[PDB]
Amino acid sequence: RVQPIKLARVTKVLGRTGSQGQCTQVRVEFMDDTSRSIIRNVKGPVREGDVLTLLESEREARRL
Amino acid sequence: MGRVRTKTVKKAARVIIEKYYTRLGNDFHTNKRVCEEIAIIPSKKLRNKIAGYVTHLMKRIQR
Amino acid sequence: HVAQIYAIRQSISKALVAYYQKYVDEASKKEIKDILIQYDRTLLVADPRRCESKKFGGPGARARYQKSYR
Amino acid sequence: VTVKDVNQQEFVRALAAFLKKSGKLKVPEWVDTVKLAKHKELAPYDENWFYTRAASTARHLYLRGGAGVGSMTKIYGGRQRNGVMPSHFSRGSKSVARRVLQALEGLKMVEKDQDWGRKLTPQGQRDLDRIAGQVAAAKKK
Amino acid sequence: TPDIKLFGKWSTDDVQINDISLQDYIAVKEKYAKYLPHSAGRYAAKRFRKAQCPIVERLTNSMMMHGRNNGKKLMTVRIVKHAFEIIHLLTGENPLQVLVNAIINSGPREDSTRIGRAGTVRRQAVDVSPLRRVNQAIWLLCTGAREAAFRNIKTIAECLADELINAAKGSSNSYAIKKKDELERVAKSNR
Amino acid sequence: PEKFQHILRVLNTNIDGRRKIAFAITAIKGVGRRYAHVVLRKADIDLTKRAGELTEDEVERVITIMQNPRQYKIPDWFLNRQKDVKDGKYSQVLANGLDNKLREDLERLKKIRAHRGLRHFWGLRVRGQHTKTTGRRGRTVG
Amino acid sequence: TPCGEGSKTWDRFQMRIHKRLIDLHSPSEIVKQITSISIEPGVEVEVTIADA
Amino acid sequence: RDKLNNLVLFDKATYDKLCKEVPNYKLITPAVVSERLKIRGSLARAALQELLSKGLIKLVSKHRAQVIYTRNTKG
RNA sequence: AACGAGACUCUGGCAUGCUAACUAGUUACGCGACCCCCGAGCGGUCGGCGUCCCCCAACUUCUUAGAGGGACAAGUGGCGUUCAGCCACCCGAGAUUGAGCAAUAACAGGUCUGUGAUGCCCUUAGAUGUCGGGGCUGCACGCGCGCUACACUGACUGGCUCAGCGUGUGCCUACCCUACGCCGGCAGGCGCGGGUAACCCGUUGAACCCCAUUCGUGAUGGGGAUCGGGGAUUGCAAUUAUUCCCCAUGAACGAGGAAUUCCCAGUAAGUGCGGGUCAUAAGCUUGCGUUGAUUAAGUCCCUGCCCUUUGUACACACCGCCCG
Repeated sequence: RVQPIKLARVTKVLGRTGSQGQCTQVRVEFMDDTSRSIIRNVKGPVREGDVLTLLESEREARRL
Repeated sequence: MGRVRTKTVKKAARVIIEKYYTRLGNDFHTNKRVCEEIAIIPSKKLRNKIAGYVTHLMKRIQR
Repeated sequence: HVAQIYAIRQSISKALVAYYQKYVDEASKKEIKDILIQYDRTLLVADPRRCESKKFGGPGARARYQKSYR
Repeated sequence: VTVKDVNQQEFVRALAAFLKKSGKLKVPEWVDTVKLAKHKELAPYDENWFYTRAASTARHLYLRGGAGVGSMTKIYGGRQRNGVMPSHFSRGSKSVARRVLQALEGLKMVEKDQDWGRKLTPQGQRDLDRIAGQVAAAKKK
Repeated sequence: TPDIKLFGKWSTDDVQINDISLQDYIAVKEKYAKYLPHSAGRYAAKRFRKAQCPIVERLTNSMMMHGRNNGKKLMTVRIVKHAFEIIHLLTGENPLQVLVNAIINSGPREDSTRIGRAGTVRRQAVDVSPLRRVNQAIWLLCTGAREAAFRNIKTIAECLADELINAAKGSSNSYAIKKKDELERVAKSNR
Repeated sequence: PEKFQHILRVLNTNIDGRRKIAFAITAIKGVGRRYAHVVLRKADIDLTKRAGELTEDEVERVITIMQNPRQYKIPDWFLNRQKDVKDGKYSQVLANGLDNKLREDLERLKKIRAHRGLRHFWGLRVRGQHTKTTGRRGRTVG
Repeated sequence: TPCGEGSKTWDRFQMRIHKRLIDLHSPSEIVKQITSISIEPGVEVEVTIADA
Repeated sequence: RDKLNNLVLFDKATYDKLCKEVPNYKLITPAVVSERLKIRGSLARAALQELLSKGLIKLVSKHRAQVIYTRNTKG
């Protein structure tokens, strides 16, 4: 939220979701500890080994 | 890619490897020229496919 | 005007390479070939792409006229 | 130099000036009533258009093997807006170009040469290349 | 390096990327320097192939829209030579560093999307690819100058160079940095 | 510099000193832009400055060079009117006389009562044009 | 379509002719000898008096 | 569209400001002179041509559709 | 086992290999001629720039068209039952450049106004088969395909600079494409000449583009509707203005509501040219080049289509059936 901006990187891509395939599920490692991992929903066309810029990590996702 | 080989290729490929078993290499180019000479092929493009599958069979048959 | 610039550039580049391969030696042109292909911009090959034919039922080679229902 | 070695936008604007300095050319009566091509909507911005067009005429005769009044017009023609109707190509005036070529020919820098069509006189070819090196000498190409 | 190419006036070294999340999606200096932003290019036929062509080239491509400027890419390079010139005089920075900052400050970090549930509109907040950030950021700042010069005495060159200053700074007096925060403001809400 | 004067009145229409000379003059009817870039050059004056920078001596000459164009050697084909019809000469018509001349030719074609004057009086297109899908305005539908 | 109706379709037809020429220099008798022999299919031939 | 009007001739104050804008401005184009003063763009075009003849400003780039001018290269 | 699918045919991308060229070029000098010192040098000489000159010169890279060759998931690494295949990568031009052709069964779909294809009925000398002049363009409305605009990433005026598919008299009963010279502001007129066409028009010196002037955010010079006056060309004839030209006249329009169309690489969009119809004439259609992006590498959400399972009071098939 108002906590410092986070950075987390892809470990694996899972598959595309959304109601037109518009969203992409991905599994990400938190890039400050690899024992911490969350699944996210990401809009853009992601690949492997890319880094993202999360504005929170309070949220936890698994589908929309 | 797409494209799975048709039945005309897989049918005749089997015949051609069986009766001229000892006349095949494991190279494309040699096996191409052989198929042209030991049999009629009604096209050139058709030959280039059937040769390549004849080659691919000959790899596994030695295992 | 544009396509002429790419043609003349591609020719003089290729001219230089061929000249060294033929009257000087292999290692002469090998260096020069490596330099060009680093910043390749089709400096040793020709662009395959050319225009595709117009087929009826629309302008252009892929666009279609408007279709109205009722 | 050869006129090829120097800039050509610069060449003409100095060749026009040469003629106008030397008292050269015979100029038509019509010079403030002239559209200067069919497709144009307005008269020239410049009164020295006769001198200007004679520059560009003489330049082309050096390059290509020379041809008649028809070909000169074809070089000059451009696009014609037709308002609501879509554009077309057209070829400009004739009687202006026929006076241009005849005025040059009056100084004997052009001439109706072999196979019925204008060609540039050897004296003419001399004078082009004479100021052609003055351009390169002046600024520096 | 001993044959280092400029833009014909600008260094492609001394160009920083201030993210680790956007470096290697900015292309400006690995060997991507060129004297012009015109090429035959390959921007298609494989998904990962867009990120391999310069940022300066991408910029020229993305500012030629609205149905009368298409097929006039040569006019577009005229606008780019003036743009960088004005940016360098105006603040003093190498005008590529300006552009890289302008991209990094304008990219949205979360965006919303649609989901159909119960026959009523629900929205979901989601994140974004690095490749998405770049595509968006190049679009947005170019939209400002395109709009501004559409009935003004000011020319397109002047408008575009002004917009890259206010983007490269955190000023928030631009069409880009306005709209960036608008999107994030939605993404907080329906998070 | 040159603060001397601005907007002025000339024959039948008020002409601003704000605009360039040629384009300023065009507001007067019977004079287009094409007609003005000629007449200025016959008068041998600049067209590269404003209309408010002309002096009274200069503009006095302008109207003379305008209203006797044949006598200052502007060709006959370049005029508005060649053999008006039933007046017997080449003529050049300017602002308030243009309207008077125009209204005559309308009246004439209803005098004889050709196809022309009938189409005029009915308020329908004179020239070969379809009126089925043209004009509109309109309203009153079924 | 005879009498327009249905989607607008067209059809490209083409005929390709071929021309080619052999230059000889020899006596005109032996030419007309060798010309007239060994021709069976529908193929046209045109003999010329002289050329520069 | 809006209603606006610009001055198509010079005045005292225009000339005096014209001399003093120079060391203060890095960019000077006719468009920027349109805004800072109330002056027409073609008037402003020629106004800057005058200054260049004095050597107060320096040309740095030229085009059909734009002209750019700089200070005195003193920072 | 058969048909459709692919296979096939045409088209595009790859050959300094083969075959051979005054209706295609190049190179090489010989050059002599012109030209300028234009470059080393001096102006000579040597070289550069193109044209005539070129050959019984040399050659076929460029242009042309024939036979051949080349591309196979072939190679490598993953993945798969280790099968069929799939993904990435090497090599190199990636196995997919685009069309043509296209099944069974069906529709009361369109066409008797293409047919001397055709049934039946009708009419037939006061003719439904010929001449003269008129109409198919007539306008309170409504709707569809398009064209041009609302400007400054522009208009205007000069200057610079690049293509491709074709077509052409000798045909029907009568007609072509045009160089060149002259006259005219223009439209155009007039005098001569070539072309049955890789030969002549035409090295088709096209447009946007490019460079420099002018205009200045103003319904302005943006826009060119409407309309006045005049000149040409075609035809037997131009009135309801065939077409073209000249001057004048100077409207709506300031980026578009509810909705909705089309498109994935030389593709969209900008931009011009040839053919078709043609005595005169493309805002149409059909082909051709030139300039040339953004965005996706997905999904079944909507619209629709294919296959399986299931339910049915439906079979005129949900645009169905049926109740008070």
